[PDB]
Amino acid sequence: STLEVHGATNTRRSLLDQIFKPVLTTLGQVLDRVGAATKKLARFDIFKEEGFGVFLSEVKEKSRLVFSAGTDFGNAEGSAYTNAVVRNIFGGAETLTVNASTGTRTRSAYNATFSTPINGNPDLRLSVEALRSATQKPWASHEEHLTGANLRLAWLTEKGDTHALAYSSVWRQLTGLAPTASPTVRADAGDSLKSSLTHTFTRDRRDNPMLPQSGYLFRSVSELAGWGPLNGDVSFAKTEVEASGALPVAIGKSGVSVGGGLRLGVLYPLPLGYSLTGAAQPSRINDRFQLGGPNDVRGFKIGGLGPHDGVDAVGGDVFAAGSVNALLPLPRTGPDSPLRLQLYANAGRLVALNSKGTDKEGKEGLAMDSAAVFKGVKSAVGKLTNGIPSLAAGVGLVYAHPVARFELNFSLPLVLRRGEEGRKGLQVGVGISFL
Amino acid sequence: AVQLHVWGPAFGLPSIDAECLAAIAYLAQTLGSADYQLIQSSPSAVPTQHLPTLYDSRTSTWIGGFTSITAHLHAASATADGTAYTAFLSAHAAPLLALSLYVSSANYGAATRPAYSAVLPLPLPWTEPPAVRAAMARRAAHLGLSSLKSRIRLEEAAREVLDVLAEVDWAAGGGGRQVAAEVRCLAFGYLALMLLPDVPRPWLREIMEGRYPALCTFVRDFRARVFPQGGKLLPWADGGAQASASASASASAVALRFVRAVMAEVPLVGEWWSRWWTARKKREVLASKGAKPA
Amino acid sequence: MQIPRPLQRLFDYFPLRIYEPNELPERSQQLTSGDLPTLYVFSTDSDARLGLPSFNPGCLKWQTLLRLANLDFRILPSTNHSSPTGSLPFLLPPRTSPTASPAPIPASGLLSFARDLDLGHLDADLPPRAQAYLALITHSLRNAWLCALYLDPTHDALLRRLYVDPASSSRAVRAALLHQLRRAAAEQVATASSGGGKIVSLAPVDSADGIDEEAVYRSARDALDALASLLRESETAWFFGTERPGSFDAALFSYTHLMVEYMSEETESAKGRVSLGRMVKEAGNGELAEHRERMLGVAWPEWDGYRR
Repeated sequence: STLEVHGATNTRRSLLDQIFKPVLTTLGQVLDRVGAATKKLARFDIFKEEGFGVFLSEVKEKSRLVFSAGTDFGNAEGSAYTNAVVRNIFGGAETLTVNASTGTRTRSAYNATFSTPINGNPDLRLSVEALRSATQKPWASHEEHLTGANLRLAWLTEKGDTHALAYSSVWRQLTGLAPTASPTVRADAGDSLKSSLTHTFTRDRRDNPMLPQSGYLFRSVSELAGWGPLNGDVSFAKTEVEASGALPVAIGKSGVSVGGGLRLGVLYPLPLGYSLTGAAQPSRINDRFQLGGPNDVRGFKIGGLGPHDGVDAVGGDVFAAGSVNALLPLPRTGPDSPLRLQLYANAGRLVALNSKGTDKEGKEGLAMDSAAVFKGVKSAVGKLTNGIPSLAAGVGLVYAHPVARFELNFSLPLVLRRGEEGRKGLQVGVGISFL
Repeated sequence: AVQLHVWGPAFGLPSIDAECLAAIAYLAQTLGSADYQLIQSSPSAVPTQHLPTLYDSRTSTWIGGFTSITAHLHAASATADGTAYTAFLSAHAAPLLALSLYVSSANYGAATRPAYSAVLPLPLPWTEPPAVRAAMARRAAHLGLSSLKSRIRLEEAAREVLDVLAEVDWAAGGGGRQVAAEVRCLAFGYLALMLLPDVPRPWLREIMEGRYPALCTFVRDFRARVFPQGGKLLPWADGGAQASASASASASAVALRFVRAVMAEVPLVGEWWSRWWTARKKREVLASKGAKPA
Repeated sequence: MQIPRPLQRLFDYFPLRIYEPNELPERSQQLTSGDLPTLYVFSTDSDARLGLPSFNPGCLKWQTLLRLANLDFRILPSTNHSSPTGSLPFLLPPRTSPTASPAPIPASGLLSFARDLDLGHLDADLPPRAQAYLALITHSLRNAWLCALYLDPTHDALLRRLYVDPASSSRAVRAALLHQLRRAAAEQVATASSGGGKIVSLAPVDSADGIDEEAVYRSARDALDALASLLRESETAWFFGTERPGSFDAALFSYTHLMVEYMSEETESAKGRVSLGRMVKEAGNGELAEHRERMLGVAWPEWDGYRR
């Protein structure tokens, strides 16, 4: 009836051609088509969110440069940034620039991101980042100066789940071992390239992203470092799975929402080209798994709960961590502000690799075939289920702010592995995704 | 026919840098009043960018540094110790100077800053004395001490050099070990700039005058012998001490020097310009020696 | 007004079952197991097993000093980022338990941990004339080594195969590592006035055009002649009439050995600049090469195959 002529001031009609092309029984069809069209123009970024409306037949470009300061949150209590966005260049494209001094943990960043929509569909955001950082890691005393640049390809379909096919290539210089460090760190300082190819799936079906009540969050990650075509100097295969949850029971509709969590992961050292057998160098300290702190397993320091070399917490290949939430409401208040109570009993184990099965190799032991590392992983997972897990418990006063879930907990550890530095009460967590 | 390029005569010595001062003493001892010119200048006014610099008009050669100058114009234990002390003065004895007179604001800015200003053109003191202070502060590293009961460290870092230079018999007809005719001028220059200045905050003068009688006598004798009444009788340029910088006295030249010096200090495109300018000047210097670069 | 911490005294006793330690990973049980003290130097991977000399004269000095001190230790390569200070040649005592290691021992206290009979000949106040030459080694020959290895396009292959090949194994990182190395070298050599003290804007002259490749080489040749002339007053094949070589002989050997080994090639011979190895072999009548070959008789007696 009425083809698209209005609002096409800045953007292209070729882009707006395919967003609602098939406008072709009379009572409510158009009433549903307009609802589909507005929800399609919503996941874009060009159109202005205020006047995103079109009258029944028979807005404008948002901006071009949008600076900001803000303060994001990345599990570190302090942050900062200064964006510089360009909401259109050719079609529905974009660019970006963050300079996140980020205060406490990291000390720099420069992310000259560049997104774009691909082939009409507004979800194939083929970003091309070019990053930089100098982050301080005080649990294993050193810094790390990443200088990478990746080519991501994401896709958010019509059911809430997402995807990713990033291709990163970093530099990973560990150049901060000034204080008393452990010789495991010294034996790892240097360089790397870590050209990888990951894939992140996440079916986020929860209601309150900072305070789940009735949903369930499956979220998998599957890294694959230098191997075969994609070369480099590190070679491994890393996976990680998470499955949160929450479900109310009964009393009004007062929030009870007993919930739980889970985390699995593996780190399988691989050979360095077009095979599955051959020499397989063990993993470095840049790739292993940390598990602890107020976010993933509460009751322990931000890097504890793992193989410890004294005062520095080196990682570990395989791990597993669970949780149980309570989320009881405030006394005689009701479904008011997000300040709610909480009870938890956090568990989780993390053990590293070892061979202990073949000594005939003698010289140059830093090389194993597939059988050796396979039996090593078998022994690791066998050691994972021999003994009581860490199992630390405590209470806290959640605060489901729209962006950050402040916790302010008080917990005590029950089962410890000698030399693991479990926290004892009065920790202040903050972040995006707890356990 | 040669023509030197040195600092200014500020302190009553023909220079304020032991290198060019020693070059002046050497030339005055070996050549004769009718051979050189002692053109006063500044580091940014010579292709070498290293101030003590010869210019032999017979073949148009630029020769930076003092050791390269004495390379031109030219038992065995004598010369062996000569080279040994020539190398031991150029390091651990120049950083003993720069521990004072160039790094400590309590001592730099009361006698050194006006001395530098009184030898430079009008707009240049904005930029070059900062460069020289940065240089002498870099050279004063590897010493652990900076601008400052934390005083014995000064005495130690001075003895660790004066005791090596002590048992040398720096100027006489007989004694411990006669060194050479050349390096004696270098030792004179360094010990003079270590003793003679007015130094409103002195800490080397007392140590030298109360511990090493040979050094004070050597410096005073060498000054009174070859440098009478401030060395004004030296064959300076045609006009005079201040009138020496006449070959680069045009306002255009000083403006170019100032604009180069300030352009080489911008945040990001400064390093590239500085590297390019240094490369071009070194190419010119090599082309002056009858060589062939790319 | 600072009062002590809470005194309720019931926070303890809560950790219920403290279990056994966590069995450190693979890459921390072969590289750090240890049976003897483990010196970290810039050595190769093959040379690290037999204890051959390194190719960094700042670490060859300490390795030679420790071998002369009748100490038994191991040698492992490293990358200069893992050190208590910025410089590499540090030592690590062996482990007392698989979850604890004593503090490292940096380059300034190696010959204090080495004490078995008389460790006095290796660190003592030199004669006042001795320092006049110990400054001839550390400031002229060092700048010669730098300006010859890093900032000389004829020695590009040697630098690229020693210092940046065992580092990353990636081209785009090898390039930046080579650039950082050459920048630091040009900055460190352009400070000693023997090479060049050119005055530019307030930033050290980190470029291959700040120094000149004439003065450094000439001062190196003069330093070698002076060192040979000092050695010819010895009468005991060691510098100061001493039976066993002390710190001075090791300090000279650190540069002499490497200059005879790596930068001692025969090419066109028309360039004029003779390789530092030839100058070592010709200083005087050969008085330095004989001293070097005598130093490999108190340090590496079981080794053979040097001179190249």
